[PDB]
Amino acid sequence: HDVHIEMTAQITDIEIDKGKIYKAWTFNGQAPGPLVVVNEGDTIHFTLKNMDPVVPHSMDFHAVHASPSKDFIDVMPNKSGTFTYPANKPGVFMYHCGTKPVLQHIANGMHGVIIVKPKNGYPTDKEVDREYVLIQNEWYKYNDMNDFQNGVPSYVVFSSKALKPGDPNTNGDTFTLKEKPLLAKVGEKIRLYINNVGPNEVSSFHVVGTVFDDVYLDGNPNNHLQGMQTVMLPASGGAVVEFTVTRPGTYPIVTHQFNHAQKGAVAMLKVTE
Amino acid sequence: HDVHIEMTAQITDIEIDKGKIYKAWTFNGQAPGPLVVVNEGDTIHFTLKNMDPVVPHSMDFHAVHASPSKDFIDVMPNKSGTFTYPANKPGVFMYHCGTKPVLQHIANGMHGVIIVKPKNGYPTDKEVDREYVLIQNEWYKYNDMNDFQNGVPSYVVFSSKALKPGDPNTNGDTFTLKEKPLLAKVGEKIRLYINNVGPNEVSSFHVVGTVFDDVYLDGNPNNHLQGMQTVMLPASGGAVVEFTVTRPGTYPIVTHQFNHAQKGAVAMLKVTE
Amino acid sequence: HDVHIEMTAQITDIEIDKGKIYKAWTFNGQAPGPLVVVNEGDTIHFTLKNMDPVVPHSMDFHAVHASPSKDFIDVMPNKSGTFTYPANKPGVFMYHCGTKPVLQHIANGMHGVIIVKPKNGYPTDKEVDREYVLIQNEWYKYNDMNDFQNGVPSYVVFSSKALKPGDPNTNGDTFTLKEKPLLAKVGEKIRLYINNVGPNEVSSFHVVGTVFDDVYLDGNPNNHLQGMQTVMLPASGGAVVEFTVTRPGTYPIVTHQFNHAQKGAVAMLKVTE
Ligand SMILES: [Cu+2]
Ligand SMILES: [Cu+2]
Ligand SMILES: [Cu+2]
Ligand SMILES: [Cu+2]
Ligand SMILES: [Cu+2]
Ligand SMILES: [Cu+2]
Repeated sequence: HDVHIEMTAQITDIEIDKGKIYKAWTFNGQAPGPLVVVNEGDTIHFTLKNMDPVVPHSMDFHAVHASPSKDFIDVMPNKSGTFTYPANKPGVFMYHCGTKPVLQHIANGMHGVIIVKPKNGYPTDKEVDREYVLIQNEWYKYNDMNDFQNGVPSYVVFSSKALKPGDPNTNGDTFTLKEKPLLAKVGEKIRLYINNVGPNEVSSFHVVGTVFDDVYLDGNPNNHLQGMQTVMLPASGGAVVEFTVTRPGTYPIVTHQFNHAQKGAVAMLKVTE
Repeated sequence: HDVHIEMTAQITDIEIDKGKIYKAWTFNGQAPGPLVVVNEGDTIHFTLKNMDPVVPHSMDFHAVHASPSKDFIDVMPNKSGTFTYPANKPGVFMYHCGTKPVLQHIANGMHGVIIVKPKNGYPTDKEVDREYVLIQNEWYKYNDMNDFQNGVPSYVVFSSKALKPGDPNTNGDTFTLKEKPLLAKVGEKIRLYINNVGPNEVSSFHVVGTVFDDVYLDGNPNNHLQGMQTVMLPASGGAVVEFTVTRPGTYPIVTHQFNHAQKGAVAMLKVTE
Repeated sequence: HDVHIEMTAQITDIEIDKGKIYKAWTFNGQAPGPLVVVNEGDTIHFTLKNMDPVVPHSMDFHAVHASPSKDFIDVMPNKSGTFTYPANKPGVFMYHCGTKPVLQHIANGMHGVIIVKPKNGYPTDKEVDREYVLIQNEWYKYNDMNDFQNGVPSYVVFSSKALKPGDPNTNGDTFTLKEKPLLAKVGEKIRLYINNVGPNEVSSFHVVGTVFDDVYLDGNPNNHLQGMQTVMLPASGGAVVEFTVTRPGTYPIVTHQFNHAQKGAVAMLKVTE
């Protein structure tokens, strides 16, 4: 129940659209950052190693109870910081750099998801056959604060982060989850752990060709909805969603705010017999 | 049991604002399209007859479980296509054309609502005196993909679709439901089946002069809220909302995102003794 | 109980950003307006005295059942009007000027919150140690209808309104709740009564360093969520949110739509031993 987690902050080139490279600010060389998974009640001992020689970075986990001005503080270039705090609430939480201006650090790529598994799981656990994590984020004009604050996103994208060995692990880009769809089998109930990290947009989350059997808002098992076509996610908003795929084919996964879908936010689930 | 539905795709001029005609892409000569009502558990046998001589069109019902790559496929100009799928979930679901670019087809007018009536209705059925269906959509600069992707809506609008003969059946425009308000009587509980089809905006749905006694998110009877002033609808989001009108007068119906209201999204409800 | 409330409509200079003065349209010389607090079941006898010499004004309370065309009607310059209506529903409700164009009156500053206390309070009343009221609003280019309808907000801001002597009572501005943080003590469970009055944006409401233990949507005790990281508020949407601060320090309060936080929407909560 004491968990020890280490990440680096670094600058990494990410191909966010075909032929379009963004010099992203990242945790562990991915944007969004690596998945973190803990159990409800765990105490996290988190170390951030700042490998950006130019600017400070920090870590804010939405899962934890912490003092932001003591526990989410900036770690200087080529220094490390270690912070300890509990994850007392089950669900699907955003994490991100909390260095001012926070919009600048998030928009440049410093966001991710931490999942906190509920003590007694979900009441539909037994029904689920397969699970994946999906994250939505936006990309803007490169490190352009005016665009971050006042412009529309250049791209809106999905990525998937591995829950277990063999799961895809991808970055937020307009194509990878079209070219290499997530995989499932006919008749399966799929669970997706989803978070919209923004920075700026809300998400109207919809899987084409199915209906969500069960939805747990922010992944807290108490927040139970049934039979939703589309799940409204605020910026930083999470959910656990579950649905059945009844026939073979490819099922798009979108935000239904179609300007964002048009700008990259469509992932594919390939369902085979 | 088995329901057979035939609709056409065609181009239809729609006066979306006073003296402003939009050459809309439509189902059945209306934008949004005609209301479709079925019962929970029905199998739908849907035929789309494409009467557009230039562009393919298709049909995605949010109500159904289907293989999108087999059952939501394009129907070529001057052809028909028939697809069969179940509607196993109660609620107020969006439908729309699913032809790429989907944003273009939705924005041009190819959207609508299908209601799936719950097996046992709603726990508040006995309390309801009167019902209407309202849909919110946006209009952009005519068939302008840059405007669709990056621009603000030119108009945001409500329409009503007839559940009963002599309910109003209108298109998405800025003026019809102001000039010809919906009708009700003092003391009645009113139910609205509502959906925000977008394409791009979320909706903050509010009836002036009342509070929603009961709300069922996406029209599923299990998703029950009470005493809401305003209902957040994602793009494609639906609800069943119920409220009492206590006094004679005219009650505006709005999205409380007032930029949208100002750009046309105000309908009126005239309540008389 | 019969409650008698009076406010004046007037023009008031407000420093919405450091060194930036907005000639606001206001209730009682504040924007947002003064807090109103009543009990569920109260009959409100409200008088508006319009001291604007040129423009009519009005009052629409989301809390009440009323005829908008009789009870929310315009009051002419230098005149008064008195209107009587019940507040039958518990929660945190927006109020605002209902004079056309409503977008202009809201955007210029004529918005506020009325709290309706539930007849039997909230099931978590016993756990709550301290309470505050926070309101989110936007500001645009001064009285510029094109910007109101089509532009991004220039500032997005929080204000606090007083429940008791010593509670901050502030205007919507970019700085006051940063310079003068809300106060709390380590270990306290804090209740916030919150409303996003818009006019145009939704809000992704989040307290940094904590998780909401309980959330009551629109402040109705029945609309109960648990363990939310972030609360989605439509334009005009309210909530009662409760959270624990476990450690000393300063905790930012944000909308997590970070373009808006960047443009002013960050308040501070300073937690001491
Ligand atoms: Cu950073
Ligand atoms: Cu955050
Ligand atoms: Cu089409
Ligand atoms: Cu759809
Ligand atoms: Cu006014
Ligand atoms: Cu209002």
